[PDB]
Amino acid sequence: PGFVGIRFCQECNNMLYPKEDKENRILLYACRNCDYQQEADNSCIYVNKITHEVDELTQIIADVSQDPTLPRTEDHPCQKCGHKEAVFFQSHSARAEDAMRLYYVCTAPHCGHRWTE
Amino acid sequence: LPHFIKDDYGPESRGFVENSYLAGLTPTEFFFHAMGGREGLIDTAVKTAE
Amino acid sequence: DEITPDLWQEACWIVISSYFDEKGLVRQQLDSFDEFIQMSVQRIVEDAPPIDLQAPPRYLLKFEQIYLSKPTHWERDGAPSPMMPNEARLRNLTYSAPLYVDITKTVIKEGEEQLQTQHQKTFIGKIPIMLRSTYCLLNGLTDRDLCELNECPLDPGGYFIINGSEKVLIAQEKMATNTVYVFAKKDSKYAYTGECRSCLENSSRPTSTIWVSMLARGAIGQRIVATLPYIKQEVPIIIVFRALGFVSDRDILEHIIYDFEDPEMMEMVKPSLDEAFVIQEQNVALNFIGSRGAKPGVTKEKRIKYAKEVLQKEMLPHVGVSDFCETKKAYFLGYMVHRLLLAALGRRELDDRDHYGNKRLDLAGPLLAFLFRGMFKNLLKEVRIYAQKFIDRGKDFNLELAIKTRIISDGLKYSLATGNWGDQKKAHQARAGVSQVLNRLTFASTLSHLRRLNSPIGRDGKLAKPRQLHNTLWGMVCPAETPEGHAVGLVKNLALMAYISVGSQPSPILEFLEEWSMENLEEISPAAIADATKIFVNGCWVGIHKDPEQLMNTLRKLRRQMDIIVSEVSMIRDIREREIRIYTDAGRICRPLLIVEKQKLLLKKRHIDQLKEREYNNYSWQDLVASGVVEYIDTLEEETVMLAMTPDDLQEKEVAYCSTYTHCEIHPSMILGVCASIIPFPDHNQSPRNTYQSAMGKQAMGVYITNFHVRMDTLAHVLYYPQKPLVTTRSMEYLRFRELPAGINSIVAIASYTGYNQEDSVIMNRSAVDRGFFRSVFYRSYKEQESKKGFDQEEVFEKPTRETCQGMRHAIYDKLDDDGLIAPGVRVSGDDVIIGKTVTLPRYTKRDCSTFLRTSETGIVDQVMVTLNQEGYKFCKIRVRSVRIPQIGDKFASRHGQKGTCGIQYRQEDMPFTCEGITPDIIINPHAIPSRMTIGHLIECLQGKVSANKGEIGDATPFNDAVNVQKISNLLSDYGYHLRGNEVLYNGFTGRKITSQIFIGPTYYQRLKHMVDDKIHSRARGPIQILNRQPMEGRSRDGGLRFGEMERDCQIAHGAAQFLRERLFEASDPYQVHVCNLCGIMAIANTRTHTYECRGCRNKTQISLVRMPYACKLLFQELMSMSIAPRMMSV
Amino acid sequence: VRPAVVMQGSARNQDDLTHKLADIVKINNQLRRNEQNGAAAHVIAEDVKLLQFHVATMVDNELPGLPRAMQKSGRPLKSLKQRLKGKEGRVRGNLMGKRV
DNA sequence: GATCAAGCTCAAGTACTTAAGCCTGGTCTATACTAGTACTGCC
Ligand SMILES: [Zn+2]
Ligand SMILES: [Zn+2]
Ligand SMILES: [Zn+2]
Repeated sequence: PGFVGIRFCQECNNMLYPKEDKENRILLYACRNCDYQQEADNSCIYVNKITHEVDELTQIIADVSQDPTLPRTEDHPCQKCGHKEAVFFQSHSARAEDAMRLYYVCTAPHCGHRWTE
Repeated sequence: LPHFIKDDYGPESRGFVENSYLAGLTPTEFFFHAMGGREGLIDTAVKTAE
Repeated sequence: DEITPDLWQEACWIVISSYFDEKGLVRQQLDSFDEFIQMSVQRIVEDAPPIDLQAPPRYLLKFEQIYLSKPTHWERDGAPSPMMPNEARLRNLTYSAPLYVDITKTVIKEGEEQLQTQHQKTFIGKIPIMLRSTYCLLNGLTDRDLCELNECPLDPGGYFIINGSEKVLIAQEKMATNTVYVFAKKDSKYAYTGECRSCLENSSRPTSTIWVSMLARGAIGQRIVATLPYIKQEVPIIIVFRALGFVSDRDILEHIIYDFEDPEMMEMVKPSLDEAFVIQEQNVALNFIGSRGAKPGVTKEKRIKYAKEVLQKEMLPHVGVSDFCETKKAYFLGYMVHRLLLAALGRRELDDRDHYGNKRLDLAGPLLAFLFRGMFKNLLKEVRIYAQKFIDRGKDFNLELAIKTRIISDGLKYSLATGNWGDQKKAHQARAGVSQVLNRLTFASTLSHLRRLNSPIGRDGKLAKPRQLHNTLWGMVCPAETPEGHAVGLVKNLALMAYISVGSQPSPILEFLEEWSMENLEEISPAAIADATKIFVNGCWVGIHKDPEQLMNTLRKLRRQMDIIVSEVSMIRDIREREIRIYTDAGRICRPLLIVEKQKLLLKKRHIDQLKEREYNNYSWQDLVASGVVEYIDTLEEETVMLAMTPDDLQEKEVAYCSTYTHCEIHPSMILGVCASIIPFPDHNQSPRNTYQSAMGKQAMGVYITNFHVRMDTLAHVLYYPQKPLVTTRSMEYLRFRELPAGINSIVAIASYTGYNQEDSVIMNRSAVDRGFFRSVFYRSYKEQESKKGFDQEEVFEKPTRETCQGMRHAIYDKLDDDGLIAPGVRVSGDDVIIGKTVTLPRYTKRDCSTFLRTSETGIVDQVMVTLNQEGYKFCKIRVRSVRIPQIGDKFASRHGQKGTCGIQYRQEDMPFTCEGITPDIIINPHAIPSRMTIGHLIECLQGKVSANKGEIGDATPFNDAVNVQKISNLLSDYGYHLRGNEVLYNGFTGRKITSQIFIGPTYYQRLKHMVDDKIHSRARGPIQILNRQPMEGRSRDGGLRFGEMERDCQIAHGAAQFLRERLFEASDPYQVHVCNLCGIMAIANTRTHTYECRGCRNKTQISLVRMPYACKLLFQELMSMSIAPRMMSV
Repeated sequence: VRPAVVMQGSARNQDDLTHKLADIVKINNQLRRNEQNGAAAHVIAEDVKLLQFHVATMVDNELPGLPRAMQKSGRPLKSLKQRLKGKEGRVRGNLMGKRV
């Protein structure tokens, strides 16, 4: 499914609101300021992920490997480059109760590989 | 404390004083014990009014 | 090259000694006042606007420079003379220096008639000077010069003298400014609130607080609003952005959300957009703001202008108040909304209000600067009104007569005298508690007071969160030193190596950042903010960067090289959020730490060598910091710092814990404060005990200062024979406790003897007391002056006489001299007269207003001093001396919270004794040890027995693995004693051995100012108050004890009604009134002429006597004053 | 109920109630003359408003919205209500519990 | 029989009262503008 992104007008750069062509019964994104219209391409106008199926690997960034306060381990090498050393940390993010899962990052420079056991 | 690492839930990091008074408390243990003492002092100085 | 573990214990303490030999103990106070005098005052003078006044001719009155001379005093003859602090303490003067400002008045009328007039060094006011500061006369003087000047070389300074009273400014805590803090209140209409107390870098002290909240989910979505200053109604963020000139919604999102690839962010910001879309122009948005503004929008034009200037001046002033900065304000408000969204989506943690990295300490510098700003504003106001009402008459005006120097002078004097921090009239907007009287009871008390902190949370608050010892107080504040009353956790004390930053200008840092690859905030495109790292300077978002790793490495190298970045500057690189917060603000509590590069310390052995020969090679702590071996780390950077407790942690272990340390502790005992550093083996006691000791060390007698014979203090306790503790911590050498000790090493025996020490009590040796054990002297100073307030009545010192004076008490006045002052060496008892003062009246023509001794004092006159006060009237100070021998009831306390009163005093013949003739000076009850867990007390007694038998000073440094109980026991077994300190004792009454071998040894005890002679009180029909005929309040007034409500309730439970009546009626305020039997109102009775009548009822026969308390009669009269008719119906 | 005690010197200091009654009598006399002689009634109005504020602040100073009756140093007066409001008052401070 | 008006009930918002006891010391106490009030040189 995936979320639904905002579409902006090309004249005033304002947000396009969803609307239907009553005669043709087709979804359009029309501007609430000027008279611009666009033919929708997703057909979905709203998506709310209540279960919050978020992959924290996307929130993690390679720069976290430069943190000296994080623990390092040699037992989990990096699969993308083979580097042995890697930092590991918890999610520590709200809305994630099962935060005891460990997320690893490769300490090698220019690799920044992220993964999870 | 800054002496520990992030996401450290070990007894020492979380304030488990493994030393006895006679043995002496390591500085971190001392600080955590001071925290607990603070808690007791506040409770004693607060309950009175109510 | 590397310091080996065996040499580390000496090297770290060498470094610590160099630190305290260079900085000192009150360095934060001295540096704050210095920075205030060099920078704050001059900046406030430049920051004041030139007052343009015109009838045509006009005048600008621009100030340009300041000059602060040394402290001086002008007598009535007017000759400027140098005033010493001792002279101020004696004459009750104010140790202040005059402030001379250069003024330029330009006259511009017409016809090219322009001319400048310069008034050099115009006396604008007096500023009180902090003792030992740069401008103090005691600056740079040697210890011998101070001794010649009758000053104590150990006196740290850091305090003012107002009317001869030593005042010390307590550092006030406040939430950091110019930083965004996203909190979440559980019970409120808002889920998350991102606030920002904004303030100009170095001006406009009022911190315009701006809130950006999110409406609670409970409506289509969650709306974002902003509580702007000077507006009493919340406003959606979109209107604010459009009012700033960003009308396109795409531009708004580009300023708020930096990553359009975050559909969660778009979905979270959508409700506010959909809620505020009808407005699409800047003028409409500004009109909306002006319509919501506190000021009424009489006209849309004014309304719009009102807003425009609010959004330009009040909203986020730290970002900029000039014009064309709407882009900067928009970016900052966007970042604020971004922070609110990150908190709402949970990707970021809420900010902790107790994190001291988020707090700032307002020291004397910023406090005096705030007062000076407000008072200089009031001065320019008075000068404006004066010049206006003179030019209105069409004539020139003299600025010398316009400048009311009394404003600044009396203002600073009043604030530092009373503590009400603010205008003299604004006694409610001002916060009290600042500028307390310096405690001079002992040197430790003085130091702690000069290193005291204050949290303005309010003692009435019952929330424990601000009182809790937060983790961030490590190394910055003493975990033990805190009051145990209603201010637990609120009043704190700095740690030994803690230094509060003074402040610095960020201009050089900004220039360095621009010189590197940073891009300014207006030059970049919002597309570049996604991956780039944000860079803040003092909370102002300046720009972005691409390689923050090497940027931080460079900034750190510069700070470690004392380059453009000074050591007090903080540099925290948040990695998860991709930001680099740089701080130069003042009040940032920080401490020094040893840099660790690989897993090895930069403090090599050559450094210890140079610090050992510190007196020859002039290699000091400053050179050690400049060598890049030490670094000042603040609480906010400790989050990003990985400390190594000791060099042992840097070694390779069987399992590597960190292996990536970046800093190291100089010594863990530095986490303790001043009154806690004196505790031996504090790591062997329960923390409450260490807190009680930190609170009593300030109450212990000793030698509060060397020139105590010169100081005429109101209350002073001096111990006859102070001794340095046999069991000493390595921090006392820096507290100078060895030079001004506050106790005596006592041969204490922990035993049950005659049960006269039970329930936390002690038995003293009468023979030791007879030999001067804990004997002390109490000095009390009485001050008085002759005021010539008016020709009707004048006061004068003169021996009163019965035939001329009227109000002469029955005490004899023969002890006085004809001058009216008693002479030294004279024996004086309670109610005796010491200053014979008479005031002329309008038994005739003069009333006695002499100064008597406080009741039940019984001292001897130590000395008498006579001088002239500021007004040139005669002023006398009489210091009376009373020798206090320790007796039953006096409080004594060890250094472990083991406090107690002397239960009884047994003679040396009656006290127990060892096989040798050693009786214990004190006997304490063993029951005081188990519950309190003061194992440090027993270890102190053991190390003390070993020190006394070995001829050395035991090292009781808190965290020292080189000294344990087994080593101490072995050393004690080497001198022919039981290894555990026990010893066979013999009953002093019978000589029989005691079945249980008692524990005995030297322990350092202290005598506390709480004697029984100063607390014993009694009353039997003494004086009473005036409003209600009830006993007075206090021993000084011979007052009675209060029979409170709880006592009334207890006697009710006992059912003793006669007793309750005696206590509440017959023993307090028995009274009689006459009431009318008809209306029950108090009638008019005249027992002399036996006539009783009620004017209301016109009757004079139906009157009745009623026995009621006077307070009851007064209550009924107070009700009749409120038109209530309480009718006492006796039938 | 309002004893005029002498301060540290000899000048007789008046009680807070005395000062408030003095203000009340000042505005009362002013209004009485302004009604005895035609004063346009505008001043009469304003006078009655000020008299009401004085009478109110005499028995109760903690008026919500209205300014607190001030005295020397800017301190609020101790109204009759504050004299027996709670702790340290007449009822709890001098009748239920008192010095003995 | 349907619609409108009046009355009753419920929910939300605003304002007012209380925050342990008793006990010991200390310090500090309105400017600010003003008119009159006397002095005192100046003539
Ligand atoms: Zn459009
Ligand atoms: Zn890798
Ligand atoms: Zn009657």
